Amino acid sequence: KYTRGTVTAFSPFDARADAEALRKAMKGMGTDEETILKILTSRNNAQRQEIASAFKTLFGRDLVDDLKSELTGKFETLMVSLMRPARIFDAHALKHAIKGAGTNEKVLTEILASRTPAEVQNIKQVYMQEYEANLEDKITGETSGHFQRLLVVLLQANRDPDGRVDEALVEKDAQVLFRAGELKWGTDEETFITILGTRSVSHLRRVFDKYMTISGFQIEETIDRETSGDLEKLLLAVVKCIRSVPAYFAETLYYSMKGAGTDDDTLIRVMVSRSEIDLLDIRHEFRKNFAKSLYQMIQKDTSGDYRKALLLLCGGD
Ligand SMILES: [Zn+2]
Ligand SMILES: [Zn+2]
Repeated sequence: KYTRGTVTAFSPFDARADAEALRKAMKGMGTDEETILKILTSRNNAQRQEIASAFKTLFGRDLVDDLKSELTGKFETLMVSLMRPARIFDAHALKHAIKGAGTNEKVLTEILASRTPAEVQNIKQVYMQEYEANLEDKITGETSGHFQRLLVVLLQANRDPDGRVDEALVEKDAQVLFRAGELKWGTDEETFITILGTRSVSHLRRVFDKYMTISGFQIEETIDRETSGDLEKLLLAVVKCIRSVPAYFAETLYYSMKGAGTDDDTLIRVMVSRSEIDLLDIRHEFRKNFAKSLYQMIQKDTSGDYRKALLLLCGGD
């Protein structure tokens, strides 16, 4: 339900003033990252668009082009993302994820498993308007099997809305799932895809709790964390998001920095795409579910301008 983001409109807003600052910072002989990141992070997406607008109206130049022309590395990637209109992010994220050789079966999961129905019907529309193609097809072209079917079920954005309680059905679903969730999720997929894919959230939250009574343990148990295939990966992403989306992203952020190296891509995708929706909740979850500070982690795992930004989007100290 209701959640807080980390980025909220800036006041007193002045696109033009902001536009010249960025220009001044980028123009001339040197590049003043400090100012740029202090501006893009404290200004929300709807404001970066206006800033971008003023920027051109005053200089005949293209703000985003100009940013890509002066910035580099991750700080560049971060900065350019926070600028990407909030309306095409997923569509664009999805395009560069199904484009060319090698398919990001993970970005497809994250997005299609976390976005809302309104948000998804939007993705589909954007993808056509901007790229002039069909997300479904472009999806069914790089996907196959039950994985694809589940991916497609989600794409429809027709999950059953929340409502009264059908105790009968909750027992039915729990059981039905359980059997197939003991067969290592390989026997009769069509049916658990239907249940996990379309039932209301309030309903599934409930099937989860009963299935806990039928098997003696949670459902995320049956599915191997890292191992398994894209389906299990998606089955697991669906369940996580039904329970608590913020919990889902805090876990994704956790694994993004834990271990060998750091999956900066995801870190950048998560931190941005959530900045104005639930990042402030994700932050609270992280701690509660990991006995560790999300901020301090980003703090101790990155550096430079790249870091200064992130830590702000993270909510500062
Ligand atoms: Zn691109
Ligand atoms: Zn708390």
